[PDB]
Amino acid sequence: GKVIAGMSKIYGGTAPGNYKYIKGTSYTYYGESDIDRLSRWDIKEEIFSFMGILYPKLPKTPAGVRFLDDIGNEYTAIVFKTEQVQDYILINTDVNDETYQGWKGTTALNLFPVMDFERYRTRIIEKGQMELINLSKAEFKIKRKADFV
Amino acid sequence: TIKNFTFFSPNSTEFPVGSNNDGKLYMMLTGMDYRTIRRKDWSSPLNTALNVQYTNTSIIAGGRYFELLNETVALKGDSVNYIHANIDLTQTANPVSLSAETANNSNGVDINNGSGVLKVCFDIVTTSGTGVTSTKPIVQTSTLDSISVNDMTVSGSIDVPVQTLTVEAGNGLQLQLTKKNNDLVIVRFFGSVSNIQKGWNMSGTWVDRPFRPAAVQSLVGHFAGRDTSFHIDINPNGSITWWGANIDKTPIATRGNGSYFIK
Amino acid sequence: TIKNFTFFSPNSTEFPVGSNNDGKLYMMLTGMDYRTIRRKDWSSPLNTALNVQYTNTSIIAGGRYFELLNETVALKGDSVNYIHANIDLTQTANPVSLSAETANNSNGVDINNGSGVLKVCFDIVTTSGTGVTSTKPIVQTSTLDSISVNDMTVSGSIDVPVQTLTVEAGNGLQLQLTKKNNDLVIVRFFGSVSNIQKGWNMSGTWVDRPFRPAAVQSLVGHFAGRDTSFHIDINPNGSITWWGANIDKTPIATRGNGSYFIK
Amino acid sequence: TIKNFTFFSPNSTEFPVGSNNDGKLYMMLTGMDYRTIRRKDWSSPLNTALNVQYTNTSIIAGGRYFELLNETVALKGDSVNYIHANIDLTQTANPVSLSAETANNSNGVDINNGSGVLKVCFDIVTTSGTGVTSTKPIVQTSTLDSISVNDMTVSGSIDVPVQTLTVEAGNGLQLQLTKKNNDLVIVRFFGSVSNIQKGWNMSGTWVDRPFRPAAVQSLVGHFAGRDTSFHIDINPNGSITWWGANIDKTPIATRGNGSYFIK
Repeated sequence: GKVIAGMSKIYGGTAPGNYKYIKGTSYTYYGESDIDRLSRWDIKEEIFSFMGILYPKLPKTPAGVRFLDDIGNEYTAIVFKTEQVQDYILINTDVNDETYQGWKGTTALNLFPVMDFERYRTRIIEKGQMELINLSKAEFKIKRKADFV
Repeated sequence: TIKNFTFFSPNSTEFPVGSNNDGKLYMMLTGMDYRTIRRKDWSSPLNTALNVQYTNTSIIAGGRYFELLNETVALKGDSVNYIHANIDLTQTANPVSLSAETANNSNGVDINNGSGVLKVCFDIVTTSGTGVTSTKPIVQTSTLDSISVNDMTVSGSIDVPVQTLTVEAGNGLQLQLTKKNNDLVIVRFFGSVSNIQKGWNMSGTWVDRPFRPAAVQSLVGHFAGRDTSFHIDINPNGSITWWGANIDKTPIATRGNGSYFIK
Repeated sequence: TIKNFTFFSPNSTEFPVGSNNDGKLYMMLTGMDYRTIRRKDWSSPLNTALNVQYTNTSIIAGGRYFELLNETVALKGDSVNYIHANIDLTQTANPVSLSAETANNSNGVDINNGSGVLKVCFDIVTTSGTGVTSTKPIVQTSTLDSISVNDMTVSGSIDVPVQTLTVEAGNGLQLQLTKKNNDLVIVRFFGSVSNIQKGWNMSGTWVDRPFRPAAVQSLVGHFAGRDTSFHIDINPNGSITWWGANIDKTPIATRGNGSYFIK
Repeated sequence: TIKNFTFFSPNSTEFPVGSNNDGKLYMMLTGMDYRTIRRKDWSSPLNTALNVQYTNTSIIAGGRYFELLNETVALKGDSVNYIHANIDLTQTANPVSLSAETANNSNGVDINNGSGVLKVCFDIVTTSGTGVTSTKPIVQTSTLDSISVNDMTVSGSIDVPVQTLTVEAGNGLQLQLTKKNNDLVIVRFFGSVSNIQKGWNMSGTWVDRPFRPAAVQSLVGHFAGRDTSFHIDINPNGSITWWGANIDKTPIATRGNGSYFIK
């Protein structure tokens, strides 16, 4: 948020600065140092399957996605611990043709046995947010059901 | 790069202080981490059925101050509910949300420096089928480096560094030392002493350097099932000097407790 | 309803912080209630006749910070003057005033949540008929829940919990146990022992659970007016075993101090 | 004059709060002086040869908050460097600057009230010819008046006030008393007692008032080189009453340790 004289917490004007306690206008914090760290993959309605293209950061460190509910608790997580940095991990949660494959160059590797089976509790994603574990970039395509249209 | 905050801004644009910057500041002042809170009930919370209403309760979680004004939270029947303060900075309209949970799901997420949702338990509500039975609040941890205090009042207990050592003095003597706060030591006598004279040193092992006192401590003991006693001299160099009656080949059981100061 | 204070305002209007909200925030950090203060004399106050001039003193009362810069308080002669900081928020232009009173009239009024004048004593100034004879500051109380600290320097005294127990051990033996910090116990022997044998359990009351040690403790005692001694074992189950010589019908006085650790 | 700060300005001019005014407040809340700091490493500082880069370290020096974000400090080859935080308020653009010095040059200059540059050490860096060997941070002192706490955990040591006394009880008996925290006293027996009967008060000096107990303390001692024992009753009036066997003209060496509580 923008910095305003009298409204924001700053020691301005006459030395050695001054911030006044008013009623309603008083002092409101401008923002946060390094606000670029905050990112939210918002989930507003219940989704049933997805096709994510995950680009990993560090090798040998579990890389993938984790899902949190409305109270900040993890319910499921698709995460993989590979030996080398994959160019991308192509994941499809579709039941009919489930795919968990890693790509390096022109070579396709099945990443299913390397995956953490304990964290992946459900496929059904609930209302909340999604976090990126050891990922530099991610591209998601979400498919959500409607009974009558 | 140095980011200054509690300083004068000439053109009223110089040192803008953010909520995370003040958040980090407030944490360091009280001495708290992302796993503990600062909670105060200005007015006692009301319990109606399987619900708990916080009439007026202020909470400082992760250095962020917020007030609960008549905020009611639903509870689970016949269960131990762990009330959590949930902070999500991405939810710019309403960052703080409350939740009654099955277990203490405190994460300790660094919201001020990094991303994520911070969860921290502050109250433990025990319920029945109808309403609330008992309420126990979470402890407020004050992590500090050094204290220069005049007076102190403790309602519970103080945990001091405890060190234990078992020295086989010799001639049939065993000493069980228990050093607390690196000062007070209570020595327990064990075994059965045989073949020793008055004023003579002990044949076996010597007392280790951390358990050695500043001056020669005369520790009194007793012979089990008798009306005769003894005393040993633990010299500052670690040596143990016998000062009881002369003991012949027959071994007599030695028991007793003797306390001394190191400093 | 939840009120959010230490959070960013996207349109610079969402989260305004009031003086009472910061007052409550500052109290919770330092661990102060409405019956104490935070006080610092940056420069020494000056006494002139029956007056005290606070040259440069900072005070925090009810989480509210204010400075006393060349502020003189008139005193009563040949009296003990209790100097109070009085906060009345309805007095918009001058909310703080100082008074010299005949008694400590601290009222603990919650000025951040409700109405009323907060009165808090911070100094005690004793006078003669002509001027100040002595000054004593009021103690600054830091109320905390739990402390994890490396080292501490105490100039006064630490008050730890104390529990006492009198045990009629049997055979005429009496133990008076004093436990401090729920750990260190000093046993004082009383009474007179008769009709007991070595290795035999004493015929009376066992030691109560809060005084029972983790391991067997041998405590040396002495027979009054004699050159003879005994010892007893306080077993972890609470039972007491006699380890002196066998005693006949005639009672012998038992005295002495013995120490042990419960933990 | 009274300068009010945590209050309202209805005309938006009445009570303005500056950097020094808040700086003084923060110091009082945490209990720090101009010689100590509040430091927290959110991410460990990197060491590249004779240089130290502070990735993310927040510091509160003289009540003034600042963050070090990837700030590198130049180091001296094969020397014990002292990293100082230098605050010069005259430098409106850059008040805080860092320096690695030969010795600890903490000045403790009052910047919030008076003029000057505040220098304070926070980290000690031991280096070799190539790079950093070891790092030790300066202790964060928390000066407090009184603490009302529930539970405490000490990793180092508590320094309680110690008092020594050497009272010549008489008849040839010497006592070495050591009182810590005005409660626990360990009496050390010395000398050689002669010409005394059972239940008779000892001829020499009486126990001083700060060492006198609340009740009569029975303390057991031992005769060096023998299997005979004794006990002395230290009554609340300071009088030492002998309670061993009747001793003639020949003096026998008395040694032993006895613990008792005053309170």
